[PDB]
Order: sequence, then C-alpha cells, then structure tokens
Amino acid sequence: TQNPMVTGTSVLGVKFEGGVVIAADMLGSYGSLARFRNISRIMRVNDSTMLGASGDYADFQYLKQVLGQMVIDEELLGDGHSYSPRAIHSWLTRAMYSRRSKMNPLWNTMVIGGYADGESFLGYVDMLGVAYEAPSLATGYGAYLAQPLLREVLEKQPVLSQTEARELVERCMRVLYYRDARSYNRFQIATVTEKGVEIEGPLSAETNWEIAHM
Amino acid sequence: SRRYDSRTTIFSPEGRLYQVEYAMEAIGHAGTCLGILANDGVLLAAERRNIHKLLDEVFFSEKIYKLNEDMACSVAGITSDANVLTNELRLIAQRYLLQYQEPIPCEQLVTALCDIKQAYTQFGGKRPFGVSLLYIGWDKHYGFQLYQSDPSGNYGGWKATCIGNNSAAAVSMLKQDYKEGEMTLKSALALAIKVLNKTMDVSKLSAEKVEIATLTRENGKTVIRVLKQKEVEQLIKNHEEE
Amino acid sequence: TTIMAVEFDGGVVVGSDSRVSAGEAVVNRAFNKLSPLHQHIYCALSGSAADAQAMADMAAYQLELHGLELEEPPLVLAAANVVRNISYKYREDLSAHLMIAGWDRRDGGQVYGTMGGMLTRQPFAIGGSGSTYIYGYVDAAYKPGMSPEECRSFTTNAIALAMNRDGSSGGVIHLVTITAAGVDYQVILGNELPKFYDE
Amino acid sequence: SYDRAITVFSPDGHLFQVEYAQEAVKKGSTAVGVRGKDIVVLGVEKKSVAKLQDERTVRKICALDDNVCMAFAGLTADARIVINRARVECQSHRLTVEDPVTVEYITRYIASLKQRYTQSNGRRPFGISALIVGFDFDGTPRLYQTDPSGTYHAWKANAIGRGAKSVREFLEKNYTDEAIETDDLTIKLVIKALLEVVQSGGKNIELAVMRRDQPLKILNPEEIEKYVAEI
Amino acid sequence: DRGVNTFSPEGRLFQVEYAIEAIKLGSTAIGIQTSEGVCLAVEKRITSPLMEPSSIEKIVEIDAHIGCAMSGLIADAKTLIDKARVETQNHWFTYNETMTVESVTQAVSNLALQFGEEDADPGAMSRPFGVALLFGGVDEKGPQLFHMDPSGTFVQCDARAIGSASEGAQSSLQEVYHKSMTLKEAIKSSLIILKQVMEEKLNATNIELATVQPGQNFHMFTKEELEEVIK
Amino acid sequence: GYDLSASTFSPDGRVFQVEYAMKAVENSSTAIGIRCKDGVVFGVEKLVLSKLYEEGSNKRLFNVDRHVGMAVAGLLADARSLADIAREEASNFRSNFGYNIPLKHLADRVAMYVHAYTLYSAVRPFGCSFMLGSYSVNDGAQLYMIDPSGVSYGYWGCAIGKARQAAKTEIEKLQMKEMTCRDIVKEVAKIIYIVHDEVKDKAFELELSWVGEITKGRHEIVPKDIREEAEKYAKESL
Amino acid sequence: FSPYAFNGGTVLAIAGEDFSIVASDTRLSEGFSIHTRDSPKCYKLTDKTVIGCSGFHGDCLTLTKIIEARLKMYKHSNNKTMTTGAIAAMLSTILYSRRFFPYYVYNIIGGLDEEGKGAVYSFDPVGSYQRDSFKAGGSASAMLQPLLDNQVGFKNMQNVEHVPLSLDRAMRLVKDVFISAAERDVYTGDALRICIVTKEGIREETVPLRKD
Amino acid sequence: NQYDNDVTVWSPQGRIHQIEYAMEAVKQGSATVGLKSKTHAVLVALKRAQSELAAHQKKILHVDNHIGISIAGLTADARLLCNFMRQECLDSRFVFDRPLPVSRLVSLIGSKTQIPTQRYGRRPYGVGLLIAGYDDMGPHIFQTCPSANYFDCRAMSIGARSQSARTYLERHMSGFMECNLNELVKHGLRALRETLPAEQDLTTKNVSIGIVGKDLEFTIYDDDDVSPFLEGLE
Amino acid sequence: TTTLAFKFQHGVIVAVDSRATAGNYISSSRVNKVIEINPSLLGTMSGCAADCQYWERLLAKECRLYYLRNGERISVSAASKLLSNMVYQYRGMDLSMGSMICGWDKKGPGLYYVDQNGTRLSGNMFSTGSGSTYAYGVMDSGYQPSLSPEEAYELGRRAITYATHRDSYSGGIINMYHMKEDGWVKVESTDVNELLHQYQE
Repeated sequence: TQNPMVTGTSVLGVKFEGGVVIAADMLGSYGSLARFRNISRIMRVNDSTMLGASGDYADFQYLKQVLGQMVIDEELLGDGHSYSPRAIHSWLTRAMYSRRSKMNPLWNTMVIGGYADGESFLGYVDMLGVAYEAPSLATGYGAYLAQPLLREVLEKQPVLSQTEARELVERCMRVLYYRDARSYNRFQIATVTEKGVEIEGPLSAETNWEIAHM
Repeated sequence: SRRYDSRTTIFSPEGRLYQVEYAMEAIGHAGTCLGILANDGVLLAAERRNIHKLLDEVFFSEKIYKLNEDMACSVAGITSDANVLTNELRLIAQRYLLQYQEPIPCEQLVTALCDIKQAYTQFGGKRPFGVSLLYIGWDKHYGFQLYQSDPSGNYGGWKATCIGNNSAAAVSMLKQDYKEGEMTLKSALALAIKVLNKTMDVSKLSAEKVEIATLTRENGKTVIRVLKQKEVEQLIKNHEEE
Repeated sequence: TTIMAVEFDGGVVVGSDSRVSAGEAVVNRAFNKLSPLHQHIYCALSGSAADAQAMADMAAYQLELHGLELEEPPLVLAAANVVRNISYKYREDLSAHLMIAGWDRRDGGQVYGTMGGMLTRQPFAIGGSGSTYIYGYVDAAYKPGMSPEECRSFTTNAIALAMNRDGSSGGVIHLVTITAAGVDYQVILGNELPKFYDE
Repeated sequence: SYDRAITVFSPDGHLFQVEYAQEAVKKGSTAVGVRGKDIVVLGVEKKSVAKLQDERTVRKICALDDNVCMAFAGLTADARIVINRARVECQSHRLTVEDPVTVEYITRYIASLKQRYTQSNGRRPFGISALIVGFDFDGTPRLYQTDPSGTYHAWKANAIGRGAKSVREFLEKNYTDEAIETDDLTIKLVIKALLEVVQSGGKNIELAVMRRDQPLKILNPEEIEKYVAEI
Repeated sequence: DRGVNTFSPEGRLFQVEYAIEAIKLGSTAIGIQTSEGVCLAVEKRITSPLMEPSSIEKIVEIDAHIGCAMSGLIADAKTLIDKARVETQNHWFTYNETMTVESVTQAVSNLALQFGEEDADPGAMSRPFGVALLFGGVDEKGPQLFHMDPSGTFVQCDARAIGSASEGAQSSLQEVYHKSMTLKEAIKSSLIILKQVMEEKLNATNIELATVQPGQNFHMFTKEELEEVIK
Repeated sequence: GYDLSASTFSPDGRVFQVEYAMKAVENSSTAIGIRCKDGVVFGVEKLVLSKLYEEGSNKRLFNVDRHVGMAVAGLLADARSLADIAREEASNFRSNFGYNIPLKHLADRVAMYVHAYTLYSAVRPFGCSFMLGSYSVNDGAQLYMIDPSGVSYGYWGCAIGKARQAAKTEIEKLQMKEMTCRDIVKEVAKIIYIVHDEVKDKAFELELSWVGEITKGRHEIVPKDIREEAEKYAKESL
Repeated sequence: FSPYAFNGGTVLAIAGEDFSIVASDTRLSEGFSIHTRDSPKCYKLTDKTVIGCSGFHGDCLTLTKIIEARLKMYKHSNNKTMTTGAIAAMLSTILYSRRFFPYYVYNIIGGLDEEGKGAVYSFDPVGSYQRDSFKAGGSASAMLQPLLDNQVGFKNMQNVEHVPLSLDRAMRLVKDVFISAAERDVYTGDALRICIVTKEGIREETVPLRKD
Repeated sequence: NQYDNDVTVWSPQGRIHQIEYAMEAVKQGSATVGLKSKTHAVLVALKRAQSELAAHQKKILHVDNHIGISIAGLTADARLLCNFMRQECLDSRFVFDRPLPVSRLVSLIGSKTQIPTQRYGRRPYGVGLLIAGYDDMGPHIFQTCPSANYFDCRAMSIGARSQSARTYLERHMSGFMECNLNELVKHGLRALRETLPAEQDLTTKNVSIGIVGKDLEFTIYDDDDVSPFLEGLE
Repeated sequence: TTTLAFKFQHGVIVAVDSRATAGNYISSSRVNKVIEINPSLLGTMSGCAADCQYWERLLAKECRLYYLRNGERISVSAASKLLSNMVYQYRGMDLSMGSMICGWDKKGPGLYYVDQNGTRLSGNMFSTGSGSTYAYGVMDSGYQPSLSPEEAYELGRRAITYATHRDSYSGGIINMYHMKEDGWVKVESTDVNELLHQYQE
C-alpha cells in the first residue's frame, strides 16, 4: 500500500539439520502504539511451507487469503503435484514485483521456510521484489539486531540441530524485545520438518533487568 | 445469426442493390414534390397527403423543412426516415457554420447527407433511408440552386426536377415548358401549378392540397417563405384563366 | 469519536458517543453512531461521516441480498468479511473504521475490528479518536466472564471517561445489547452519565 | 457491430460478390483513357443527357490532386467515397513526404482500399472501376486502371464501363505512335474511340485533358464540337 | 447457409478448399532450388497489347535475400507481401540479423486461417487468402525454397510449380531436376517448362524471373538478360 | 426448424435444443449419488473404451471444493468446464464471505450459469448432467443434481446416465436415511454392477468417492482397501 | 514510496581471441547491511553467452527471467540458439521498452561471436550499447576500468609490446582488480565468481574476497 | 442436413455433427505413435510428402524441455495450439520457476479447445495431438481431441489407419514399463509401420522421433539421426 | 558530444567525436555517433545515447520499408521528416536527441537538422551537441563552398579537434564521412590527441 497502517516488526528464520525454524512476535502496531497484541504473523502455506510476514498486516492477510486459496485450488486436482517452498518463494517474488511496478506495492517483508525432498529452504522476499535465500534471515530491525547473532553462530557451526537452532532463535527474540521499541514479548515459533509444519506459542522470553540497579 | 439476416447491403447477380431499388419504389408512391429554379429565386411545390378534415394545421408545413438561413428541402417517401435526415442536415449545416463562421454552400450540404445515405448501402446490415430530397438554397459561390438526392446516396443539380408520384410525367412536362435563363419566380410558380395540375389525379388542384415555399434574396439576406393559401388560390385561379 | 464493543456469554454490547464535529464546531451533538447491518448484526462508525455511512449502507445492502439468497440469518463473520473487503479495497480512498459486533446461531456473540481492511476478532474493541485515552482503563478493568449488565457498565464507564477527555467526543452515550432474544437499545443522557475525576 | 462476411469463396474458387460488383461496372457509362506523348486525355459518355440538369454537378472526371485526376464507371455514389478517400490520402502524402504523389502510388492506394473491402466483415465491394491519369515529378505521363477486386495495371489506352470491350477492340487497332504524335491527335483518338459506342456523337461525351505541369483542363461543348468536325 | 469456419463431412474447411480452387486459375509460377541459388519464374499472362507488361508484378522482393512468387488472386497477395516485408525488418531491428526463409514463411503462414465473422475484432479477415506463394532466398542453410497455400501449410521444396499448369509443370520438374543441378541449368529448365505450359508464345516481355544466390542480392532479370537465356 | 435454436420456442411451448442436450446425457455411463445418515457417496460406471488408456483416465468424479465433490454424465468436455465453473464459484464465495460455501448455494449458482446457455442462439446448452455432494457439521449431508435445462433439486438418492431408470429402483430399495458412508459404499458399488450392461457397453471401471463424517467433511476418492471390499461384495452379491 | 533500491555489486567482462570472461562479486547489500554474501551476478544464457547484472536486485531478477523466456521463444520460432550479438541487440530493445520507468540494471554481456572470438557488449540502463574489448560495470566500475585501460589496452605506456591477452593473464588480472576493489568499495566483497567462456563450454571459478 | 453446419446446434440424436466433422480431420492426418516405459516417453510419426521434390512435413514439435508433441490434422491449428502450449509452459517457469506438470497443461488445452465448441460462429480445433512429457509423476503420454476431450494413456495412435498401430500397441503394451530406450523406440516404430501399406516401408525420410525421459530433455531425431533406431528392425 | 556537417562543391562532410559520459565519468572513448541508414544516407547522434540509437535505428527500419514498398530509395527530406514526426509524438516526455540527416537524393546533396522538440531545418552547415558552439567558430571561419576535398577534410578535422580541446564532454576519435553522388565513403578515424599535438607543433 501507499501508507501502511497496522504493521508487524521483525521476523526470524534459521535453517537447521532437517528443517527450518521461524519466529515472530504477535503484535500489530499502529504507529508507536501496541494496538493488537495477540495477532499471528506466521502462516502455514502447505505441508512443507510456512511464511512469516512483517509490515502492513492487512496486506499480509490479503496475501494469506490468496496463498491459502492457491494451495486449496491445487489440492483439488489431486494429481500428485504440489507447490514446493521454492515455487512459493518464486510466486511471492513475482507478485510483489508486479505490485511494485504498478506503484502500488504490498507493504510486507516476508520470510519463507520449508522442507522438501530432504532439503531445507529459507527465502526472503521484500516489497520491492528483492528476493534471495540464505542459511538465516531477519527482517526489519532483526537485520541489525538479530542477523548478526545468527551469522556469528553460523560462522562457527554451519550446520546445527533443531534444539540448537531453537535456543538460538529464543536468544534473538530476547534481544529484539530489549532493543526494538515496536516489539512485544509474546512470540510464535514455527518449525517445518519432514513431519510437517508446527506452530507453537504464545511464548515469552526470560528477560533480565539487572542493569537497572547498576 | 446468419439464418435471420436479410442481407441489406450486398449485390444481386446483375450488380444491383435491391434494398435501394425497393426503397426507390416506396418514393415513386409518395406525394409529388417539384423544384423549379428561376433567375430571381427557387421554389418547391409539394402535394399534401395529410388531407383528412380532422387534421389540425399546427406547423410551418407538412413536407417543407428549413435547414439553415439560406436553404430548405422537401422530402418524398418514408416520413419518419425524412425526420432523421432533415434533423441531420440541420446538424451538418450548424457544424460547418461553427467551424468556418459561414453558411454551408448548398452542394457541400447535399453531398455530406448523401455520404450518410451511401454508407447505409455498403456496410452495417441496416435497411436504407426510404427518402428522396429536393433542396433549394442560395450560396455566394453559385447563387440560386436546386438539388435532388435519392436513397442510393446519389445526387445531382437541376434547373427543374420532380420526385414522388407521377414524377416521370412532371419531368416531361418541365422539359416542354422550362426556359433556361428566361424563367422568373412568377413564371416558375405558374409552371409549378401547371405541372402540379397534371401530376395530381383530382382534376381541381385546390390550394389545400399543395404547399409552396419560395426562396429569394432581399437586401443581402435570403428569405424563405411558405406561400399562404390566398396566394396559392390566386395562383390556381391564374392557371384556370390560361 | 469513541466507539466500543464487548463480547459476553450469549451476545454483545455495542456503544458510542454522539458527537459529530467540523473542526471546533459541533455540527451534531446527538448523532447515533450505531448502525444495524442486519437483524442481529450492528456496526459502530468512526472516522469520516460520509465514508462510514457510505460503507455501512453498502454492506447492509450486500448482506441483505446474501441473507435472502441463503435463506438463513447471516453470520457475524460474513458481515465482518463484507466490511473488511470494502475497507481493504478502498483503503486509499476511505477514512473510516466500521467496528462489527453481533450474534449468530453458530459462533454466538462476536466482535470484529475491520480498521483499514485488516480483520481481527477480539473479546472487546475500542476505536475512534477518543479510544486512545481509555486504552489503559479498559486493560485494567476488563475481566473475562462478564455478564450483559457488567458489559454495559464497563462500556458506559469507558466511553464516559473518553468523552470527558476527548474534544472530538461528547454528548450522550448510545448503547446496544445484542443477543438471541433480539436487539435492545438504550440511551444514556448527559445528566445520567457516570461521573469520575473531572477536576 | 455488423460482422457478417459478405465476400466469400464459391466451390470453384469464385468470389461472387466481387463478380457482382464487376457487373455494376459493366452497366456504367463508357469511360476512355489514352496516354499520349506529352498529354493525358480522359473521355466519359454522358448517357442520358437531360436539358434541365446542371452539367457541372454530375461530372465523372474529378481531380485528386494537381497532377492526378480520375474517371470512373459504375456506382456514382461509391465513386464519390473512393475519390474523397484518395484526395485525403494525396494531402497526407504531400505532408509526410513533401512531394506530389506519383500516379501509381495513389493508384496503389485506391486498389488496396478496394481489396480491403472484398475481405472484410460487414461490407460489400465497391461497385466501380477507375482510370487514373497524371504526370510524375520527372514528367512521364501515366495511366492506370483499378477494378472492384483490387487489381490494377498500367495502360497505354483503356476503356471501362458499358462497351469497354468494344472500345478496347477499336483502341488496339488504332493506338500507335502515329496516333498520339500531337496533342490534337491524341484527343481525336479518345473522341473517335468514344464514338464507337456513345450514341448521337457530339455533345454526348465529356472530355478533359491534363497537359504536362498545368492543372486539369475541361473541354467545352463548342471546343469538343470543333474536334468532332475534323473527324 | 453455413459460416466461413464450417467443417465439411470429410474434415475440411469449405472456404479453405474453395480458396485452393482459386489458385488453379492463376498464372504458372516455377521455383527451383539449387546449390548455386534459387530461381523464380512466373508467366505475366498479358491479356491485351495496350496493357503495360512492367505493371504486372508477380515476383517481389521481400528482403535482400528473400524473393517471392505469387499465384492466384494477386490482390490478396499484397497484404501477405507487406506482412512478410514488415516481419523481416522487425526482425532486423530487434535482433540485428536477417530472418531465415523458413521463419518468414512461417510468420506469413500464420495469418492463413485468421478469418471469421463472430468472435473477430474490427479489422479481421472475412475469408482466407486465395493465393499460393513461393519463397526463395538464401540464409545460413544456403539457398531455400518454400511453398505456402491458403490452408496455412508451408513446406520446403526442391522444385515447385503453382498455378493453372501446376500439374503438368510439376511432372516436368521431377523428370528434369537433380541434386547436383546448377543455377544456369535451373534457370533454363524453368524457362523451358514455362514456355511449354504457356498458351501464349513465351518471350522476353510476358515472363518474370529472379534469382537469389549466396552473396548476391535479390536480382530481377532484365529484358536483355532474359533474352540471352531465351536463345 | 423449431429445434435449431435455444432462443426459439416450438408451437407446443418446448425448447427442443435443451432436450437434445439431455439426450446426450441419456446416452452415457451411469453415475450414482446416495445421501446417507452422515455423508454422501458417489459411484460412476466408467466405461473403458480402450485398453491403452491408463487406469484412472477420464475421471468423472471431481473435487470442486474441499468439502464438495462432483459426479458428471454426458459430454466430458462440457462437464469439465462446468466443474471449473463450480470451482470458481466456491473460491469466489470464500473470498467474499470468509467461509466454505453452502452446498445449496453452490448448486443454485452453478445451475443459474447452466440456465444461461438455454435462452440464446449465440450459445448452445451444456451437454451434461452432474451431482453435487458435501458434508459439514452445521449442514449435515447434502446432495443435489443439475441437468442441461438448469433445474436444481436436492436428493436422498440420485442416478444419471443411460441406466438411471433401472438404478433408481435399486436405490429405492434401501434405507439410506439410517445408513452410513461405510455401509453405503458397498451398496453403491453393488448397484453400479447391477445396472451395468455386459454384452453392450463392455469393459468398465468403478469410480468411488465420498464426503462425510468418516472423511471429516473432506471430499475424496474412497480408499483402495474399502473400495476393494465394496467391489468384492458387489461381484460376490450379484 | 521508492520503487528502487541500490543493492551494490560489480560486474566485469573481458574478451580474448578464443575466450570471454564474465566475473562479479557475490555481495548483496541494502543500505549499510548485507542481505547475503552468496548472490552471484552472472547468469548463463546459452552455451557461449553469459550476462552480468548489477544494480537494483529486484530488476536484476526480473530482467534475467525475461531474457531467459525470450531466448526460448526465439529458439522455438527460428530453430536456432540466439547468437551473442543477437542477444545484445534484443537486450537493447527490452531495456528501451521501459524508457519511462527504467530497469536500474547495468548489463555486461560476455561470450563468443560467430567466428568463435571473444565478444563483450556493455549496456547503459535504457539500452544504449556497444561492443568492447573489456568493460567494468556496477558499484566499483570507476575503480576497475582505468586499470583495465592501462593493463589490457596498454594506454599511457611507451615502448611496450602489445602482446595478445592470454586466458592465463586475463584470469590473474580479473582476480587482482577485484581484490583491489574489495579494499575500496564497500559494496564489493565476500567472493568473486569468474565464468570463462570458450568453445569447450563454460567453466566457473570462485575466489574468496574480504568479508568486512 | 439442418444440424451439421453449426457447432452450437444439437442434433436430435444428441450429437454435434460439427465436432464429429472436425474429428475426421485427425483421421485423415498421417499416423503417429506415442508410448512410454517407466523412465521414458517417446513419439514416432510418419512424415508425409506432397511430392518427390518436397520435404516431409514437420510432425514433431517442441513445447518445453520436458514436453513434446505430435500432430495430426490441420497444421495451422496444430501450430496455433503449440503456441498456446509454449506460452503456458513459459508462464509456469516465469511465475513458479518450475516446469508445468504435463497433466495440468493438458487440462488447459481441454478447456481452451472446449470454448469454441459452444459459441455460434466458432469451430472446433481440427487437430489431434499426442503429448509426451516428463515431470515429477514420471513419463506421460496424453492424447488431445478436437472435441476438447483428452485421455491419459500407456500408448496411443492417431491418424490414417492408426487402428492397426493401436492393435499392435495393445498386444505389446505388457512389456513397455520394463523396456529400455532402444527397446521402447523399436516397439513404437513397429507399431508405426503397421499402419503403412504392404509395399511401403519406414525409412530415414518419412520417420521422425521425439524422446523425453528421466535424464534427457525432449529431443527430436530427423533423417540421419534416426538411423540408429532404424537399424535392427526386422 | 560534438557533431558537424557542411555541404561544399564536392558533396557533404560529416564528422563526430567519440566520447560518452555519465556525470563527470568518461564511460567510453570509442562510441559511434554516425548511423549508416543506407549507402547514400547518414544520421548523426548527440544528446541521450539510448534515445538517439533507438530512434535513428527505427528511422532506418522505416527507410528500408519505404524502399521495399515504393521500389526506390527514400529522399533525404522525407527521411528527416519521418524522424521529425516520430519524435514529435513524445514531445515533452524528456527525450534528448539532436541529429543531422545527410544524404544525396535526386535534388543533389541534402542536410537536415532534426531535434527532439520537432525542429526540422534544411541547411548548408550545422553543428550539434555540447561542443557545437566551438565547432561553429572554426567551421565558419574556414568554410568556403569551393573548398577542395582535402581542404574540406581538414576543416572538419580542425573543427572537431578544437571542440574536444575546449569541451569537457567531447573527445576520443574524430570519425569523418564524405557524402558523394554515388554514396558516402568513410574518410578517417583519427585520434583527436594525435591531431591536437601536431596542431600545436
């Protein structure tokens, strides 16, 4: 849209051995005001794909409705063919780019997580159409606050397990709550593996305020 | 649907357009109109067919329409069609005046309506206009003029012509009596009554059965005017004496 | 403008102020901001008067046809979806939030927020320019399992607190309780409004 | 909008509508064109010449431009449309190429428009045939002929309309280099060729010539009468 | 009455079959493909001595390396000719290279069945084209000859004869053509066949001939050149 | 020629063109729909015209929505486009109101679309008849049938095809109101095998799909094991 | 709202007698951050053509997919693979089609021509293009070009043998100039992807660059 | 007589003559065979020649890297449909960055060709098709018809005297899945040769082959390239 | 960019520099600023490179199409009029193209100046681009209609050389053509620095 109304903040994404983990808080902000504190910004696309979205919530809901129908439409056919994580990432990229080219973008920065054929997928798609994939992702304020922590751990241990990736993701959420003024301490953690897409939450991070006495 | 199409605008095996030819049959049954061009003016004289005693008179005339300041026309054939065409000529003349700030020359007006008539004959699948017109006008290029057009979209300038019922007869009678260059409006009007007395099969002509507009110049201004019944009566009287 | 809707076991309680303003001038001090979209579905208008009225009328018409086609009372979610679609489609042109509250035989009493095309169901919702001043109050006063009587009191209090602080709010308090039985209106005049610290 | 196909193929690959349009050209008044050394002459029959008709309004020899003029045969109303189209095209060409169009170029345009009407939906073919004469920039005289189908050729001397064949037979056996030697002779040829069909020789023929560089000229009744006396 | 897109009981489009019948009434065109190049020869079929032989164009240049010989309803061909001309120039503008003969033929062949009278838009054809084409040119594969009819079917040919004498000319083609045939022989053989299937006495004025060889551009034979090969 | 266009009524007030389209559905394989206590079961006598065709080709059972199934008879091409139309409707409804379209509404909408091709000469009536089945906890089991004219009716048991007059009597003798999807799958299979002609129209395959409590409201092809049993109980009991 | 973004990156092409090199860094940036360190800017078009694209990554993705589709369309209608020169001419028109809402991409085509010689075509965002012997595009193009002029074109040097550029020397030059550009340009770094195009096909190579 | 001119005119027997007349066009076309094993999908067609000096007409076209077709009937319509197929495949690769599943592409064709069979003034496509492809569900052999119907088959044959090839196809289809590339191509050739006249035989002039498999893009073999497959036929 | 053209007794001289720039950065020293439309027709380019290259190539296409249709080579005046009308359809959309159309048709040598605004003028001599003012000075001071071919080449070489010396956006190589009755011929491609040093000697 031209002017985003209710928006969601950072979205985290980490690839692990046999799956992808994605986290996002459940806050819908209206400017600096935490208006909707119990909204889910993570959506399960299909059995192997999940999506987390930052930015304008209304646009995210519209994409969710359009993506949900696509998954349903293809499932009606029942021909053994189903959209893969990469295919969803590609479609999203084209959708955002088309809207950006008409000077009427969908104000969202999305993270795509998935697992197909024993291979994890983690893709980024912004409102301008800029798309790419990496071992870990972080939109909005997460790029400066969470991404550096993720890259530090991936630089020393390229392949980590589900537990390690989960613990790392929780560490980033805590830091985001501390330094991000548009964040909330109520997040969801979505995990995609061979079993499917699992969305847990609402979770909270154990915060320490020992520095106040210092 | 091809099944119900009548195929109005296609040629026949002899290179004829039947709708146009049948539109022309309509006209040869309409009330007689005749045009005569004189030195000092031009006139139209039309049989009236609206004759029933209970008809009200409310209107300028039955079959004579004013087109702009400098021209008039009379029509023969399908009345409601003639209403479409006469409204269109008024629009065409006003378009010209708007663009050039001058009255449309008489032959340019005729030609532009006839383009509309030829298009109905060639494309679009509609029946043609079942109308022939006579047009009288004065312009600065040719002065007093008289035209005839027909449903084919064909037209031609005349010294004197007739359309409608018994036109063929009127024409042979005008070929006998019309004097090139020697005609005055008085003479023209006389001849009109003579020709109209013979093309109408009611013996006594009657000034109720005819309509006569004249078109003259007075002080650099065109004057179009339907003769009143007295004048026509007198005109008839004057023929009886001959 | 301050609007509010609260859910309760068996229905909903919708309420608002009655002030229509044009800058600093009150153009209407007794305006009803609660509009019925259907027999058991209501909406609270906020933002631009013309826009809110245009959308509410549009939704009522659409829902009316929908109701007759399906030969069944429309769902509250359907009404909210009809409003959400209009609000989202014309988000750059319209400037009004149509709060949705009602009751159906499937999901009971539901309250939906459709501001800016975004749709979310909540236990209670507050909107309009005067809603900012009562955010803290509703967060500290709202308790789950509130009865209809308690919901009306909660609503009345909250709106009264907003009306006194907000210059764009004021006048009387329009109240509506929707349940299976039917719709019951109520108007709280200036002299019968809850009094708080006004010093 | 009318989208019915009027011109369609027949079992033996014949376009009936186009042939019916050619039938209309056969009933048209005879028109003769002769390409001379330094002159171009056109001559059309006047058929039924009434004494109450304004001669100047029903001329079958019009000018498309300063160097291009044309005579037609068949449906007069159809001819008017084609002539106007050509005139508009001549001014368009003069405005985009800054030069007077060549005779063949405008002939090509008219022929193309005629063909377009034999393969389009909702329309019938033009029921006319045209003789196009004129001079190109270099000075060479031209004479073309288009028909309803859209085909066109360059000629030395052609005849269209009722009696085209008769006039063609006489033109072949009368067209030589010693027949178009001088302007007068060339005009006599056209008049003599027009006398083979047009009844009551004399004022039943409409003649017009186009000498190099100058604008189209129209011979008057007495000017044509004098020519007839010499023949 | 049936529509233009009506299928017959034998699985054929009536209109297309009637359009193929129209090609048999056309003049005879011959195309021969050799290693030296491609030669095209078509009879002008002059119907009158007054008609200018240079105004009859049966062979046209599509581009520098592509020539075209048409047969049948010549006026219909013009539209396809312009399309081919535009296609090659469009290809040059976009890809900075020449279009292949096959490609040009393919593009022209795609318009063949583009006709109807119900779902079409303001500008669609109401019937198929009644003309057969012969595309001869030289690309990266060397000299090439292609033949396209009114059904949209185009195919490469070593030697092809279209027109009224198509049957008789094709027989003489297969009985006198070999893979090692030279251009000079092809030009002569085609002329020998054209003269045998022509009702008029073949000469240097009633026929056209063009060749396209590697290096050389599309070249039309002049009267002098024609005469040399006629001996 | 009173029977040449759908926009032309005959002297006795009949639209022959629509009736001719119903003749096309009459000379086709038979499909059945049964509304049980907690679901709907669809069965089609798929005629295998060739041995070259792959097992499962030319399916006459479609999924027009998550909770809706469609069984057709007549021109497969016409039926296929109607299935796409039905799918469009369901999808459009969810985007407009936010929930699964009620079967009755879906049937009414598609029927109106079908009815639209029976008033003009510009188009021809659809040459197919189909059935719509679905199941939800708030609606229960619903079964509808639409023909070429556009008439839509709700049924308990329905048959379409060349042997619908014989299959109806076989469906008649059954207590489907108290039956269940699990038990109706054997009866549907049995009934299909009964009406199927041996000599004429040889070589057929059995297509089975259901939607109800057993499948948790989702329309899907009946499981191989259950279909096996049903077909085994159909041949053994015939 | 701005529909563009500067995503950094440098592309270089060098033409030799029987080879063509197209190289680029793999950093994808936005603002002062790094999106990813593994985003190469060179795409394979055919067996003897490579394109390097830098600029707005959104347009780089879209333009490469449009060019890939046009190659297939051309092959389907002409029964042959587009030549390097035809690809260059077509790209020009594609870029000019968006002349009033232009692709923010700096393209550099590298490949072999019809005679089997190295070819390099450079482009500006709206389509103006020409054939060059060597060209640098993108973020650090003004740091690399002058060095190429002096080392490859032998500009400003006296009494120097103008020996033809071997593949070996060309490869060492590419690695050197990209290492120098990684020191000065903040947008260039991470890794260098080099594609060598010869008649045997296209082989890739990857050299690490500074990560900071 | 009054029922076999328009596609929107249902006859009294419940048939549409125009669609039946359009199917006759596929039967007049040159025969072509399509069969598949477990990892491959091949197409074999007999190329027809107008005359001895003419080139054999193309019968096997390219659609995408995993899809190929064989045509029969009106070539202009075949090229029309081919273009549509090419665009759809291109669109799928542009949007989803993956090959369009053969089955889904076939459904698009069915829908596209169904439209013209219901609208006044329009006509059915007069071309029959044989589609070979390879996606995630293995190799496929589809057969499109002029009446918008399509069948998924193990092997199929269309064109003049294709029934004889079909008869041969049905008799040897039991050992197609386990057949190898060379072996599978022979069966097709043998079946394709069954529709030919006693005198005439399959050579490297009137035979075109198109194969697409697990690890092989759809390629077409013409003349000299079909020598290997031809060498061995009894 | 500096381009010039003048008609003398022995035809038409066309000369251009070869510098392209982007801001202060010299993007190329070897750009071609003369399109060869046909054997006797040339077009110079100055302004926006993408606009010039695209519209002049589009004119070339139309010229080629004109030839095929009318069976003759388009005149210089008609070719310039084509370009003039083409760019007049986008007037005000910030196109940037100043070109000269030089050739030799049936009316002898022809030189037209056409720009993006829709200006179209016939003349004896013209100069366009950012270094045009400097070229005019030299050209006008040394122009004579009876100049010999060698003298005409020198004047052209001098005008461009001096413009590159003073104008920052001009330089590289001077490309010169000579339009004659039987077509144009490419005269030379001299590096402007080599020239300038010899002129200062």
